[PDB]
Amino acid sequence: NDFAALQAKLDADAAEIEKWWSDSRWSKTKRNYSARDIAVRRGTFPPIEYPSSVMARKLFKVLEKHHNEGTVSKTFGALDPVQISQMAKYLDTIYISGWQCSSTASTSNEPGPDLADYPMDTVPNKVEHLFKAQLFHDRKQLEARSKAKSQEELDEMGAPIDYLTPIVADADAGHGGLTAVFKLTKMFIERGAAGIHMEDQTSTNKKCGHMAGRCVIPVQEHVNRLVTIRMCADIMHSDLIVVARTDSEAATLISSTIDTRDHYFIVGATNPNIEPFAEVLNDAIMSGASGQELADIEQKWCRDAGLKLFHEAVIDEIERSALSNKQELIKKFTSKVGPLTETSHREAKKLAKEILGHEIFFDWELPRVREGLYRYRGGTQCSIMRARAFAPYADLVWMESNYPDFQQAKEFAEGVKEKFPDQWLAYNLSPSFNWPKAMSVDEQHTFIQRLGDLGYIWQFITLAGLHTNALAVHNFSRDFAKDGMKAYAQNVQQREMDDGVDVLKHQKWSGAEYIDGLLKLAQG
Amino acid sequence: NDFAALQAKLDADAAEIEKWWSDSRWSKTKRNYSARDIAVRRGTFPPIEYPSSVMARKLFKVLEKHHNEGTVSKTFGALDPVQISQMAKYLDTIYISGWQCSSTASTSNEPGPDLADYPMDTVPNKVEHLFKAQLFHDRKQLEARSKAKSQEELDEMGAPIDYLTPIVADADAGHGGLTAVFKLTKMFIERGAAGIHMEDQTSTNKKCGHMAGRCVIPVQEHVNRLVTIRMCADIMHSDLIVVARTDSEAATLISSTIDTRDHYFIVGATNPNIEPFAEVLNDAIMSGASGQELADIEQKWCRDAGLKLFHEAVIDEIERSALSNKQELIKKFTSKVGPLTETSHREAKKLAKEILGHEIFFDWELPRVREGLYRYRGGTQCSIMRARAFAPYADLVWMESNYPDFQQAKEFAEGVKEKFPDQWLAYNLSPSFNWPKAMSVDEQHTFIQRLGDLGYIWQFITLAGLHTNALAVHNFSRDFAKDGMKAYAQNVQQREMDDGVDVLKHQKWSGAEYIDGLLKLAQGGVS
Amino acid sequence: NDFAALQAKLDADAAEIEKWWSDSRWSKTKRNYSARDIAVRRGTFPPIEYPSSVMARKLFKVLEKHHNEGTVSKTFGALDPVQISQMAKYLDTIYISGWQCSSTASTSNEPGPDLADYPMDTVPNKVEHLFKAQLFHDRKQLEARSKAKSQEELDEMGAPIDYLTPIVADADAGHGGLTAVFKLTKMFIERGAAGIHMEDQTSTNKKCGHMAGRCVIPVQEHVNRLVTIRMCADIMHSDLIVVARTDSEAATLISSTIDTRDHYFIVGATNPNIEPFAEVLNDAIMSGASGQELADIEQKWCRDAGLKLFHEAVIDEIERSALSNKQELIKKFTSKVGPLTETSHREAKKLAKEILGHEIFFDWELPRVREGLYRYRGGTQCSIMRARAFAPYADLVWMESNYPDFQQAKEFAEGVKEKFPDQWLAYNLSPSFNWPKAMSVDEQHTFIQRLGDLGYIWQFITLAGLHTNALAVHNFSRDFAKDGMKAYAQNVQQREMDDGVDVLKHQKWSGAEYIDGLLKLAQ
Ligand SMILES: [Mg+2]
Ligand SMILES: [Mg+2]
Ligand SMILES: [Mg+2]
Repeated sequence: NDFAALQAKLDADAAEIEKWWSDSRWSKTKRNYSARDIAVRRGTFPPIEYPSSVMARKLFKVLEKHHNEGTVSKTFGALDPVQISQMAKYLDTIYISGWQCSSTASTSNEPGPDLADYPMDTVPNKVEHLFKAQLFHDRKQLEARSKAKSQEELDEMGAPIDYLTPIVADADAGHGGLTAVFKLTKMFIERGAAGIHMEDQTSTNKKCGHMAGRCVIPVQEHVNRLVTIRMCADIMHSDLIVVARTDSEAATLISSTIDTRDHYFIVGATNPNIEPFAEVLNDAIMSGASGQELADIEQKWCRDAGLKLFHEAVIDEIERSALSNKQELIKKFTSKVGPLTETSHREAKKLAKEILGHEIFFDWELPRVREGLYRYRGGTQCSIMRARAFAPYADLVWMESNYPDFQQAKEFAEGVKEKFPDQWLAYNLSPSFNWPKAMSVDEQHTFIQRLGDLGYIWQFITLAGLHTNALAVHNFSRDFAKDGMKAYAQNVQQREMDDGVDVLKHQKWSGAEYIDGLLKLAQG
Repeated sequence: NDFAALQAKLDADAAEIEKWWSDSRWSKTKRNYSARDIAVRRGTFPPIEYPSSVMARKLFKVLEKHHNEGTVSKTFGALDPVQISQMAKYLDTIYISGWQCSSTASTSNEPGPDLADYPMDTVPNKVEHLFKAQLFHDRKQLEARSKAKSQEELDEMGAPIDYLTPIVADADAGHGGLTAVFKLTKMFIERGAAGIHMEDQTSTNKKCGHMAGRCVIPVQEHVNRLVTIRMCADIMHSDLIVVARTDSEAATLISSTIDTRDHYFIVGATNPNIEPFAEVLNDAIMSGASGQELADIEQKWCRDAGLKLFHEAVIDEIERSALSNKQELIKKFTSKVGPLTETSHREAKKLAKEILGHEIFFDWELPRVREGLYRYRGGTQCSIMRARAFAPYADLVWMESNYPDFQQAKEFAEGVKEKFPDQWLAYNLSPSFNWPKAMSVDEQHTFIQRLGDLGYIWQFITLAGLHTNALAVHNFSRDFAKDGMKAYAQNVQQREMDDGVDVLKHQKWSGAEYIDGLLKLAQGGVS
Repeated sequence: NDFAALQAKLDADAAEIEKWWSDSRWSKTKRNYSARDIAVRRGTFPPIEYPSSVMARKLFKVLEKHHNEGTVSKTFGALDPVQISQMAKYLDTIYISGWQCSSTASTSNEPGPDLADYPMDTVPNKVEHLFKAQLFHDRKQLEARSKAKSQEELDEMGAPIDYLTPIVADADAGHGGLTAVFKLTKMFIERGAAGIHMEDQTSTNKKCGHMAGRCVIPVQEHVNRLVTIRMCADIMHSDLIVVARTDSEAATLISSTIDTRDHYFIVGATNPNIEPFAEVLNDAIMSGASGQELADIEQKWCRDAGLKLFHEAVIDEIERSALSNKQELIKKFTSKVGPLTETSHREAKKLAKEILGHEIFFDWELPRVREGLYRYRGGTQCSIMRARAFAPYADLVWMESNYPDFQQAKEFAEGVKEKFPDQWLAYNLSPSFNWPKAMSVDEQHTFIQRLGDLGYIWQFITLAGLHTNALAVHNFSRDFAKDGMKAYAQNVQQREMDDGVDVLKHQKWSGAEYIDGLLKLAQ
C-alpha cells in the first residue's frame, strides 16, 4: 500500500502511453485527455495486445498506401465464413454491415429492418464470427503448404491466400449513451475489429419508413462519441481505426438546438400567429383524425407557419424593406452567416437587427414534431460542416449517400479537404440505386476509380453479400424445384469447376486434413 | 397434499396422453413405456403447445401426401434467413445441415470440418435462426396483403409465399449419452424443429480424414437414442418427426460387439499365431517407423491375420474338408446364418461345429485398432438390418450414401419395405459426387424421381446452400475487384431484376413497411 | 389469393381478439388501437399460448387477491436458480433486477454499474435462466411425489413447493426507441416474464455518479413506450402485467419541453442579461479551468441567472409590484397553475400577464446543460402527475424512491388514487437506506404492512439476492481461509442441517433421481 510507488508506477505507465501516442499513426489524432488520465483507468493487468490491434495496424498501412498512390480499397458487406474465405483472395478489406446483421445475424435471432435495435453485441459477434474463420483458414493453409517438399510442389498448390483481411465494422450510433459507446467499442476490440464506424444519428428516434425522415444529434454529442471510442481504444492499447459517418445529407430533424454549429440549419416558423405544430397535431388526433387527414393538416401547417432557415428569413425581409444597397447588405450578412461559418443564432440575430433595425419573429420551438425533435435542413454543406468537426477525432470521414452522384462527392471531398487536405475519405456505393439503368456501362466501370481520384480511398457496397446470396439461392431453389440434380450439376458444380472455386472440394476446404493432422499428432 | 387427488390427476393426464397416442399419426410408432410413465415426468405446468409441433404436424401431412402419390419433397441445406426466404417460394421443406453448421454457425464461432464437435446448442440455434425469420416474414407478408382494398390490388401483389416451411434438422449422433440426447431433443423442440435426424455413429471416435474410416455403435444403443428422442417429445407433447439414419453402408469399425445382430458383420482373425494388431502397430511406432511404413505394416498384418467374417471362415473350412454334399451343407448354414438373420456368434459357432465336428479359430479382439474399436464390414445388407431395427422407432429411415447408386438404393428400399411395407424413406443427394461428368444430363434430370418411385419421399442436397453462396461470392469478389460497379450492376442487380428476386427491393423485403406500421400504431394516441 | 376470404379471416381473428379484450382482466386497460389493427399484424401462424402468459394470469390473480384483502406480495431480486428454488417456498412472486444483472449477468459477461448498457437481451436471458429452472424443479418434484404409494408416504415428503412463481422483470427504459421497446417486450414474453416494468428515464443520458443528477423524458414519450409494450403483448396474445415506473421524484433534468404537462416543473432563468450556461461552461473549459473552478462557475451561474419555476417567478414579480391585494392575486394564480393542473406555459403566461399587465422574462433554453437537457424540478407531486398519466396504460404504477418515507408514500398513493381509486401500486424497499440505524425495530417490522394499507400490494427489495450472497460468501471466504473444513462443517453444513435446507442433499436437489428415471425408462 505504498503511495509514492503508486504515483511512480502511474507516471511510468503514462510515459509509455505518451510514447505510443508519438507514433506517426497518431499524427492527425486529437486527444481530449492526458496519458495519465488513461493510465489510471486501465487496471494493473499487464497491457494486452489484442489480435484486433494487429489487424488495425495492417489496415492503417493498407489505407495509407492507397491514399499515397491514389487508389482504392474496394470491399463489400460479408455475411459469413464462406464469403470471407472467397473475398480474401481478391480484396484487401472486409466490411461488416449492420443492415445485413439486422436481417441475418441478430444475437436474439429476431430479424428485421435496419434500426440498430438488435442487442448491442450483434455486430461484434459477427466480427468474431468472421475473424475466427479467418484465423482458422490461415492455420489450415499454412499446415497444407508445410507439406510441400519442393518449390514445384508448392507451386502446384497455388499462390497463398491472405486470409488475414482487416475488418471494418458498423457500430451504428453507439446503442445508447456514452457508456454504451464505450462497452460496444470494447467488445469490438476484443472480438477482432480492425476499425469501426459510428454515425451522428440518434439511437432513440430511428425510423425505417420510405418517406419517414431522419434525425441527427448535435455536432458535439457525436464528437463525444468519437472521443469515447478512442478513449476505450487507448485504455486497451489498440490502434483501432475510427470512421466518422454523418447522416446529415438527408437529415430532416435534429434532437436538440444546443450546438451553435447547427443553428444555420435549424428550421424556424416566421408566422407568430400560428399554434405549435405538436399541439395542433395532438388536438387533431384527440378528435380521431385519419392518417390522410393528419398528413393534410401537417402539410398545411408547414405552409402557413412560414418555415425557413434564419438566413432566408433575414434575406427575405431585407429584399422587402426600404433599405438602400440591398445586394451589398445581403453579401455582408451572408459572409458572416453561412453553412460553414458556424455562426450562433444569437450572433446572427444581432447582425440581422443591426441591418433591418428591428427583430423579426423566428421560432424553432413551434415546428417541433411530437417527440420534440427540431426541424433541420440537411444537405451537402451541412455534412461538410459536420465532417470537418469530426475529422480531428476520426481516421476517415464519410457522408452517407443514398444516390451515387459524382458532383456531390466532389463537393464533399473538396469541402472537407479545404480544412484537412490529408483527410482520408470513405464512400458507400448504394445498393438501392439502379446502377444498370441510371448510368452507362462505362460510368459503372470507372465510378470507383473516379471517386478514388478525389481521395475516397475506401469504398464498399454495404449489402452485396446479401444480394449475391439472395440471387444465387433464389435461382437454385427455382431451378432445383424444376430440374433436380441437373440444376445442381450444371448451375452449381460445373460452374464451381470452371471458376476454380476451392469450396468445390468441400472436405479439404473445410479443414478436414488440418484436423485429421491434429488427430494423428495426438495419437502418435 | 392430497394423495388420492394426485393419483386421479395423473390417471386423467395419462388418459389424455393415451388418446393423443391413438391418433393415426402414431400408427407405426412403437413406444416402450406407458402413458402414465410420461404423465409423472412432465411436471404440473399446463401442457404447452410448441410452435415446432405445429410444423411437425404439417410436415407429417406433406410427407404422407408424397408417399401416397409417389412423389418427392426436394430440399437442401439452408444457411441463413435470406436463403429460407427464397426457398419458401419453391420448396415444401427446409433442411439444416450439421456439416454447414460446423463451417458456418457454431455457437462458439470456431469453425471446422464436420465432426459434430461444436457445442451441442449449435444446430438448435440454427433452427431458431431460420424459424424466427420464417415467422417474421410471415407477419410482414400478411400485414402487406391486408392493405389491399380489392381483389385486383391483391392480384398485383402476387401469390402469397408460404414462409412456414417445416424444418428438419441434423441432430448428429446425440452429442453424448442418452441424457444429452434428451437435452438436445428438448432444445430442438423449443426452438422450432419439425423433425430431426440422428445417426448410429459414435460421438467419441468421429473422423474426418479422406481415407480415415468410420465407426458405428451397436444396434440397440442407437435404438435407445431414438426411444429417448421420442420420450422427450412425448413429455413435451410434440408430434416431432424422427429420422433414423444409419452410417453402416461404409462403416469399417464398430465400438462394441455387445449386440448379437451385429455379429455377422464383425471381422475376426483366423490365424491363431499372430500378435494383436494394436500391439504390433504400437511397437512399430515406438521404433520410429514412417507414416508409409505403418500403412505397409497394417496391410501386411491384415493379410497375415486372415481377416474375414465368421460365415466366410466357416464356408472356407467346409470347402477344405473331406465331407459330402458341401454345397448343401453350405446352403444349410447360410440359410441360418445371413446378413439379415440376426444370428448370434454363439449360435453360429454351434451350427458350425455341428457341421465340421470341431471348433475353428476366430478372434475379433485381435484385430482391434488402438482405440479398441472392432473391425466391421459394413454394406447395404448391414444397413438394411439396422434400418429394420430402427424402423419401429422412426418416421423415416435413411441410409447415408456417398455415391449415388440407383441399384443399391433399390436394394435398401426393397430390403426395408419387405418388413415394413409402409416405411417412409429418405435419401441424401451427394454434393461431392461428380454429377456433371459421371452422369448424362438426362440421368441427372431423372435421378430424384427415379428414387421417388422406390419410395424415397424426402431427398435433399445437404451442402447446396454452402455451394451456391460460395460460387456467387467467389465470382463477384473476382469480378468486383476487376470491374467495380459494372460487375455489381450486371452480375447482381440486373440479374435480380430479370429473375424477379424480391430482395432487390431490400428495404421492403427486410420488413421496413411492417415495422413502420407498428410505429404509427403506437404513436397514434392522444396526450 | 382470394380477397374476400382474407377480409373474412381477419374479421374473425379481430372478433377473437375483441372477446379476449372483454375479459375482466382488462377492465382498467386503455387501448389506443382496434382489434383488427392487431389482427393484421400478428401473421398467419396459429395463435401461440406462451408459458409466460400463463404466469401472467396467475400473477394477476395473486395481486388482485392481495388488493382485495389489503395484504402485500413481498419479494426481492433473485440472482440464480439456487435462489428461486428457495424463494419459491416462502414467496409468491419473484423479482429480477436490472441492477443485479449489470453486476452479475450481462450477456457479454462485461459487468458494471446500473446504466442499462448491457446488451438488451440481458434481463430477458435472466428471466429464461430462472424460469427454466422453475420448470425443471417442478418436473423433478412431481416425479418424486408420484412415487408415493400412500397418503402417509406423501406426507413424509412434506408439502409441495410451488416452483411456478410468477416473475416480474426490469425492462429498464426500453433500451432505445419504440422499436427496441417492442423487441425487448417480445423477448420477455418468449422467455417467461409474467410482468415487466419500464421507467420514464432516457436510454441515452443515464448517469451513475453519486453526484450526478437524473434525466427523465416527456410524459407522452413514456406513455408511448407503455402502449408499445401492450401492443406487442396483444400481438402475442399475452396477458403480460405492465408496471409503469416514474423516476421523477428526484429528477433534475428533462430531455425536452415538448409535453405541456411537464411545463410547471421546468426551470427557467429570470435574468435577461446572462449568457447561456452551456456556452459559459464551455468557454471556461477552453481556458483550462480545473474541476473545482468549474464547479464554482456553475454554482455562480445558477445564482446569477435567477433560476426558478415559472409560478415562482410570477409570484415573486407580484410581491415586488405596486399592485393591491397581493395575497388574493397569488392565490387566484396558484389555483389555476399548480403541479397537477397540467397547465401549459403559454396558458400560464397568459394568466400572469393578465395580473401584472406585462410579460416577465423567463427562458428555459439558457440553463440547459451541455448535452442540451433542460433543468427540471422533480418531486412527489411531479410523480403523481406522471403516474396519473401512466395509469390507464399500466396494471401497477410505481414512484421510484431512494428513501423510505411513509408520509411521501401516503401522498403518492392518495394523489394517484384520487383519480384512479382502484389503481394497484408498487413500492421498492431501498437497500441503500440505513434501516437498522434510521428507524426503530418496531417500525421496520410494520413498514411493509403499513404501506400495504395504503394500497401498495407489491413490494420488493431490489438488491437482496446480491447482498445475502455477498455477506455469506464474504464470511465463508474469511472463515475458510482461517479455519478450513471446520468453517465449512459449522458455518455451512451444520446450519443447512438445522434450518432444513434441501440443497444440503445436493444430488437429489439437483434432480439426479429425476434424470436417473429418464435413463431407466429408455433402457
Ligand atoms: Mg448500418
Ligand atoms: Mg452431418
Ligand atoms: Mg434498475
